[PDB]
This record gives sequence, structure tokens and C-alpha cells, in this order.
Amino acid sequence: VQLQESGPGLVKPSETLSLTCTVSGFSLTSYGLSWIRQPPGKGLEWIGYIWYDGNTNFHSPLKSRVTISVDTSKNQFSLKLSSVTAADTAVYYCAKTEGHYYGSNYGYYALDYWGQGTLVTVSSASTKGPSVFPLAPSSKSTGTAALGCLVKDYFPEPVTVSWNSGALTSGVHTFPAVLQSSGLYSLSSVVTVPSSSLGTQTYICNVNHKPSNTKVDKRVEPKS
Amino acid sequence: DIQMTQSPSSLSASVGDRVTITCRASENIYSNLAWYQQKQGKAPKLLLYAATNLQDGVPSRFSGSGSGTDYTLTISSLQPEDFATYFCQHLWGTPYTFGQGTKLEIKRTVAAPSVFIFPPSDEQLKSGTASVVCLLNNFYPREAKVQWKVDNALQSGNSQESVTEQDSKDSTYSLSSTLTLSKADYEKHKVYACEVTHQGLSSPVTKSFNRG
Amino acid sequence: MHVAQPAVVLASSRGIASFVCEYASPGKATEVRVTVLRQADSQVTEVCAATYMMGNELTFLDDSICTGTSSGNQVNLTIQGLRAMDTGLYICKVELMYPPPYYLGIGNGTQIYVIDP
Ligand SMILES: *[C@@H]1O[C@H](CO)[C@@H](O)[C@H](O)[C@H]1NC(C)=O
Repeated sequence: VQLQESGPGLVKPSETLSLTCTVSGFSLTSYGLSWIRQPPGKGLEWIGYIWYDGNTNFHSPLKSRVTISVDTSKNQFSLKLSSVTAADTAVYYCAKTEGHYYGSNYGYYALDYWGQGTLVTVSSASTKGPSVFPLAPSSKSTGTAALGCLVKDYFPEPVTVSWNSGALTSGVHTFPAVLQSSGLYSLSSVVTVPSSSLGTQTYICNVNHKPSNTKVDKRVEPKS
Repeated sequence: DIQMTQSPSSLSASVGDRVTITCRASENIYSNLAWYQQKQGKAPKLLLYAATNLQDGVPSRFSGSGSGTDYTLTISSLQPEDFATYFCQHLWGTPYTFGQGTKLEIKRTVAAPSVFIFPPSDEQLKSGTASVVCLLNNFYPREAKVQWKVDNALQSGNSQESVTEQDSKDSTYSLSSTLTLSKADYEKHKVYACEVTHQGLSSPVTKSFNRG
Repeated sequence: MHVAQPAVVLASSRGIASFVCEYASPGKATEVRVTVLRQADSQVTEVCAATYMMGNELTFLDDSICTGTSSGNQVNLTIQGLRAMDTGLYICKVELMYPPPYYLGIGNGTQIYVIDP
């Protein structure tokens, strides 16, 4: 019914990449587990699979380097890619592969349930944590006001931002990161909230840079 | 071994229209095809299995057709929520290769941006950095020009724009232009303006501030 | 998964009917089970069955009314000793067991006709 990927955001080049896919709702059913990757702004690519038999017999451009396995006790599958290079920067998904009854026949497989997906950027650089500053609303009442947070200088991707620990949600706009001249990433997050509720409403942005294991809750308010 | 090719790589179509996505396979796959919907930032969601049979959760406006090698999608009465990049996949062979994917675009009604500008926080100035941000909020189409000016001195290769993808409900865009000065260069100038010219508005709108 | 077989067959005066069941396979199906069903007056029942290991012949179950020979992805099924009472639709069911994934196919069926001298 559910599953999620767990892997390091960064890995150095020409050394084995190791992922895991902790799962729940598997076994007690004829299951099959696939691995898929997707480079930035690029299409999906199927890697391999593994079935409840333990059978990992398949072929693919990556079959040479990949080594899929399963730890039945811990309920997690493990993909292992060898000698990684810049080409292997991508979002890696694991997905349940399930058959279907259609008419008299059975089969017609398809990736039924997907995981969230863990992004891994192979690179020699070191992990830098973000500095986060406020973007307060200026003196202007009327449509409405606008505020945001600036997450600057961090490596590697990604960072995830949520306002009021997921409460606000409406009207938010968290922009895609941009690669600065230095080589460190930076993005902005923005919300448009009523001018009525500015000094009588608290606004916090929850940034989280998992690769560096840093998490910040910055409060944004007018500058007197 | 068995490759897939979709078409078109991208397309546009207004809300309420009927749109189709074709996906031809090299060999015969006997309707062992799957369709997927991916809204960037999330994993893809399975719509159709067995070429024509649609998954429980999916609305009825999604439907599939075809047989053998050529297969298609169809969205009778398109909705704004259907903005995504759609993929087809065969599962009749050792490698379950995906298609290149088609990017569906909404094409909404003309709308002007709400311009905002943000001076660099004093918290940031301590570090020695100076980032002044300009915000274009909720507009269409994406084609928009922003000009930075520092004491009426145009800034050209100093900003970095970042545009968000079409919204799920609004069907609009939003742009984040960030100008990056030196802590010294910043507080050695007075006026900072963000001139926004766009199709939705008649006169180019400027939003500025004087650091103080 | 689609499996094809003759639409209709005539049993010789001797009483010998034959038909091939060729099936679609993803490739390299080491084990395959063929199963023939007889659809009588509104009822279906298994008359014979056999496993098919690649690189060798069939292995039918004892008391199977059928006997067959392999040829890649198709079996040449022949049934002997037929009379008018045995006239019906002979559906053949084929399923890929090993290696996974598992598939299951059923054909339209061969309508075998018979008449006694
Ligand atoms: C099927 O079996 C019968 C009896 O041997 C005969 O027609 C032949 O061997 C097979 N037919 C074909 C077309 O292969």
C-alpha cells in the first residue's frame, strides 16, 4: 500500500551508490518491485525488478552495474549502482509491479504504487548548508500583501519549504532553485496573505536541507 | 529491446477541449501498456493499465484506446488539474522501457502579474551578501521581461530568473528575479527599481524602494 | 497474453482430431502449463493438461485424452477415440509459470465436430 526511498543526497564519483526502499503492505501477495530513475528535466528510465521468488533476472542498459536485492526481515529492498558518473544524477523511485485480471487472461502488469523518490546528485563537492533570510512585506495595503523566505547558498539539491509547518498551503509559491555563479544553489519561497492579517497573524517558513541535516524555522514579519 | 516513442513532445489546449496522446511501440505488445501522469515534484501516478482499463482512483474523463503497437489517450472535457507530463510504458518484454513523454499545457485566459519587490534583509547584510528580489505573481503567458535599475542604471547580466510551472487551479505562472550586488556596491546607491513589462498590462509597471 | 488456435476442426472417420495452440510469450519461458477444457452444454471441464519444459517435449497427465508435440511456442495437440458424443468446443488454457512474471491465457477454442459411421 505504501513505500518510500531512503538514500544519501550526495555520493562521490566512481564509487558504488547504495539505496534502500522500505515498504509496508508487501508479502502475503504475489508482489514485484521495480526501480526507476529520472534525471533532472528528463524522462523516466526503468532499471530492473525483483519478485517474491527472489528472482532478479532481467536486462537493461544498467543491468551491468546494478545489483537489486531484498532484506525480507527488515522489509526493504536495496538497489546498488556501480562506478557512478555525472550521468547518474537523477531521482530514483521504487514502485510495486502488480499484475491484473483482464477478461479471461491475467497479466497486463503496471507499476501500481510509487514511492516519494529520493534525489541523489553524484559530485565531488562537499555538502554546504543553507542560510535563510526573511523577505518582509513593505508599506502597501491595496489587492493584498506578500512575504517570503530566501534560501541561499546550499549544496546539493534539494531543499523543501513549508509555511506554518504545513498549515498555510494556500497561495504559496516555492520557486525552483537556481545554480549560482559560485556553484551553490538558492531558491525563494513566497506567499500572498491578506493585508488585514499581518500584525495579528504569525507566519513561519520551515526550510529543510536533508543532505546537510539542517532544518530552520524562520519567522517573517514587518520591519516596524 | 522494445522501444517506445510518444508524440508530440509537448502541446497546448484550452480547458474543456479534447486532447489525445499517441504512443507507438516497435514490436507487438498485445495491449500490455501502462499510462502515467507526473506533476513535477512528485512521483508519477498510474492511470491506465492493460492499455484501456483505467485505475480505480482516476476520473472517467481519462480513457485509453489502441491495440498491437499504436495506443492513445483521450481527455474528453479537459480540466486545469490535468496539467502534467504524461508517460507510456510497455510491460511485455525484459526491459519495461518508458516513452519520452508528452508535456500537456493548459493555455488559460490572459492575466496580468501582481508585482512585488523585496529589499535585502539586514540579517543578510551582516554576512556580506546583498540579494534584492522581485516577484511577478500569477500571470499568463510566461513571456515576460523584467528590468533591474540601480539609480537609473540598467542591470543586464546580474539577475537570475526562476519561473514556477503552471498552477493546478489558477493555470498561471510566477517569476522570481533576484539581483545580487556586493555589500559595498549595495549601500553605495539609492534607488532600486524592478520594471515589469508584460502582455497582460498596458503600461510597464515599476515597483521600487529607497534603502532607508 | 493472447493464445490462438483453429476455429473449427473436422475429426476424420477414424475419429482423430488435431489442432495447434500457439501462444504469445515475453521470451524464454522455461516452464509452461497447457490445459485443454471441453465446453459441453453450458459447462466447462478439464479433459487434459501438460507441463512444457523448454528444450524438450511435453509431459501430459495420465488419462489425458490428448497427446502433443512441442515446437518453440506452440503445441500440436491431437485427441483420438472420438464420436458424436464428444463434439464440443475444446478450449486450451496456457500459463507461464517460471520464470516470473506469471501470465495466463485462454483461447477462443477449437470446435471439434464428429460423426459416427
Ligand atoms: C498436428 O498433429 C497431427 C498428427 O501428427 C498432424 O496434423 C501433424 O503432426 C500436426 N500438424 C501440424 C500442422 O503441425
